[PDB]
Amino acid sequence: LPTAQEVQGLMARYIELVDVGDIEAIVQMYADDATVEDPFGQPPIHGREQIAAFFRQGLGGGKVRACLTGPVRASHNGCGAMPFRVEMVWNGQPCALDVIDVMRFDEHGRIQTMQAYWSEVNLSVR
Amino acid sequence: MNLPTAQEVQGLMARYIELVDVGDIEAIVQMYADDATVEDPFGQPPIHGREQIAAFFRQGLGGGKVRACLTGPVRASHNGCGAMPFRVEMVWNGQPCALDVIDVMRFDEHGRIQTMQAYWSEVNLSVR
Ligand SMILES: [Cl-]
Ligand SMILES: [Cl-]
Ligand SMILES: [Mg+2]
Ligand SMILES: [Mg+2]
Repeated sequence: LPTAQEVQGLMARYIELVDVGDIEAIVQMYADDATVEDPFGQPPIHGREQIAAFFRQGLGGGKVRACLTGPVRASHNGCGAMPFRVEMVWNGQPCALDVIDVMRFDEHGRIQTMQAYWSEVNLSVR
Repeated sequence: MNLPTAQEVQGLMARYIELVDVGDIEAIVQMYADDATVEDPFGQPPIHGREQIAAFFRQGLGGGKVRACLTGPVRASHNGCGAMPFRVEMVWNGQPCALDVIDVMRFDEHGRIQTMQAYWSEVNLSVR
């Protein structure tokens, strides 16, 4: 499995691909066999058409920005969690959503599982 | 308490952090489920149950001198789970370091921690 140092760099790059709004580059970082539980507690999303309809529904348009708000934590078993924020729109205006994702990386370096922790309690209108 | 709402989580989890910082072990362990598991780190085999979890928090904390604080907001789900970022300041090899951590938890319907995963490694240490 990715080295912890490496799981870090796949996770900071991800915030990169999310932020520039490159949905296509976000959907190659995943596995055939992946789930998106986003937000965690919802069923999970799987299948490459499906997920890709997830990142398109959430980052299509451009107007979503996302940055790490502290360092990626990683393990030695190819996993890792990171804190970040997102600036987007809700109820017509500027909001922000605080987020931690946790990612499990398969033996090919692709997101085998991603889980995304947030809810309202992690929204601030601005 | 029952299965905690998102709001109550956040609250449960900030307190954990304070217990931690002060080093009240009995207290840390009574937040857990009698049969809870801890993986800390994540990637090393669970431990199961209050007796062993207590043995583990003594080993880390019992040295005194560890402090802890959140370094962002608690993130909480609607299914009794939250995740939080924090930093652990200790001493070691006589110098001050610090460790950066995200603890992922779930709770019960009784409001106690069923499970906890602690994401960190040796990549998350930083002996200023
Ligand atoms: Cl942080
Ligand atoms: Cl944060
Ligand atoms: Mg304190
Ligand atoms: Mg029980």
